[PDB]
Parts: sequence; C-alpha cells; structure tokens
Amino acid sequence: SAFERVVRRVVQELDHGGEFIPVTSLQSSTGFQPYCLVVRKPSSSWFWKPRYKCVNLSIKDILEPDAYDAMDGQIQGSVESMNVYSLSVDPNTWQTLLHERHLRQPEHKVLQQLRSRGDNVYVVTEVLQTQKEVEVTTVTIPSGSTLAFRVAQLVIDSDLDVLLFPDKKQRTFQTEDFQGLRAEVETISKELELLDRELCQLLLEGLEGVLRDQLALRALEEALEQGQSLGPVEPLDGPAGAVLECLVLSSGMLVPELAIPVVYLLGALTMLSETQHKLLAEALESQTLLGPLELVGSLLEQSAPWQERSTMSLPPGLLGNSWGEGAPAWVLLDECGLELGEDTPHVCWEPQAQGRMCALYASLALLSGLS
Repeated sequence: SAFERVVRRVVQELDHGGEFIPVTSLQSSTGFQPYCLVVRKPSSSWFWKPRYKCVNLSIKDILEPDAYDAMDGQIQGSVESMNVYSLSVDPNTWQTLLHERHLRQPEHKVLQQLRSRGDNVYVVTEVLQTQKEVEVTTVTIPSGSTLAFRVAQLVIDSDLDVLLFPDKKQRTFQTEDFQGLRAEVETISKELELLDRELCQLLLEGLEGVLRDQLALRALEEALEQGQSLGPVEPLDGPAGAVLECLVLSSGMLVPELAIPVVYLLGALTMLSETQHKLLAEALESQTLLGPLELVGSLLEQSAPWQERSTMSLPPGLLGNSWGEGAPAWVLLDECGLELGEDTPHVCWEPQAQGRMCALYASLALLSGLS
C-alpha cells in the first residue's frame, strides 16, 4: 500500500546510494534485519533483478559456533516529517569473524535443497530502520521498520567468503540496451503465437483472473518455479489451474519450450505491483493493451541510456490515451515510480524505476501479442 511510495521517496532523494535495494512488502519488511540471509532465484532476463526473498533464519546457526555487534550510528535524519536510522557492520569484524569460525560442514537441511535448486544466497550487511513510529495519511508503521538494505553474496562449495563486490558470474554453487530489449522481447513473443489460438484466448482469460489475485499468482509460482521436477505438476484450483490446464496435455506433462515464456512473464509480473496487476486485467478485458504499450516503448527509447536523470518530452494525450490524474497510464507510471504533473515538463525520469519499467513494457508487449 502506502508503504511502497514512502520507500520510493526514501531512495529517490538518496539516488540509490550503495545499491540500497528497497523493501517490497510489509509482511517481509520485518524479516530484513542484519545477518539475515536471503535467497535469489536463478538469473532471469538481463533487464530486471528478481526480488530477494527471505528464508527466515540467521547465520550464527550456520557456522560451527552458535554466537559481535552492529556498528550503529549514521543518523540520516528525515527526508522531505519522518526520521530514519541505519545499522552497519564494519568489514573489520567480517574478516575477524570469518577467521574465528569455520564453515559448519555438517549442514545440508536447506543447503542441499538450495544446491539442488541452484539458487544464489546473499547475506544482509546493512539495514535501514526507523527510530520512530510514524503514522501518516491511516497506517500503523511501527518503530524499527526496515525500508532498505544492502547484500553481500557468499558461495559454499569447499570454502566460504563474502562478496561485497557482487559479481554477476559467480553463483553460490557450481546483451544490448533498448534495441536489445526489442530483440529479446520479440524473440520470446514470436514463440507464443505457436499454439492454436483457442488455447491462447483461454490462457489470457485465466491470466486476467490471476492478475486480480496475488495469492493465485504465488501458488502458481510455487508449483513450477525452480523445481521443474520430472513429474507432472499437480494442477491447482481457480484461474491458476485454468492456466496450468492450458500448459499441459491430457496426461498432465509440461513442455519446457512452452514453460520458459510463462516463467519469464511470471518474473515480469512478480516485479510489478498489485495495482498494476489489476490495471492489466482491466486493459485485457477492455482490449486497451496497446496504448500504454507504444507509450512505454517510446519513453524507454528516449530514456536511453537508463540510470541517468533526463527529462522526457513525449506527451501521452497527443498519442491517444486519456490523461488526467486517475487515468490508467498515469497511475501505471506512478506505480512504476515516475513523477507526473499537469503541464510541462509532464515527466521526471529517475534511474530507480529501471527494472520495473522494463517488466511493464515486457508484460504489455506480451499481452498485445495474444490480443
């Protein structure tokens, strides 16, 4: 809800200082304290970093000793009636702790499951909390609420080490820009008007229902995420199974050639917000899935390269969508994180909305293909 916007204004004025990955949900904002290992799903497309999910466990139970302190301070005041706090840990206690305690080699309860799935594992090295209980237009945001954080990956196959320099190549276990976005999306999309249209339409309606329900999305996600077991996945009820019944045959077996595009968009949809899910279902039911499509495409074309503040020009009303605070494209952009206005310049472009925006474009480009 509102909890999203505030974190935006937190990192908005901070200009992504030290890749302070923002928190996504409130039920998972309580789990992001120091020394909290997170897991990250296998690397998706090169244009969005999949959300860091928590496993709800610490690291003192992960080495041989089951035991340090957080080098607090760093008062970062308010950002405008809301003061913020942070907790850190100096590298000097990282190397000394790594040398004082050695890997608890007898540990395969989650470790075997992780190395089987092939995920990446990161450790929280810095946290952003509050020393105030802020309530503003109402919600009840408690003291100590975590808004952002920083990670350091580690790898475990023979030894252990921290990766304050996050290399994309190295995993825990063992190409272009907007023009590339065009090519990649096109190559993926062309592999979908492959099956017979009747099934395509059935999938679209199933998705429409799924978008209105986050829980259905999550359930479908768990059934086939990084398991992809040899056995046919058991269908689930509701529109999620209406999607899964579209993705299998009479026996129930799945085909990776059709699966890969589905998980891709799933990642594209997990990056997006709940309200954006609802708006897409409305745009599918109203067949207005092309207006915002061309808009976002031309905006991303004029915003190259990304990660650099540059005001954009193109007006959306001139293109064809209805404008005015409340319009679908307006609220869509605001949910992605772009500041809109009524007169010129009608847009400010920020680097932090990089990942989500590409996914928004990707979702649009895929839905228009089946309509």
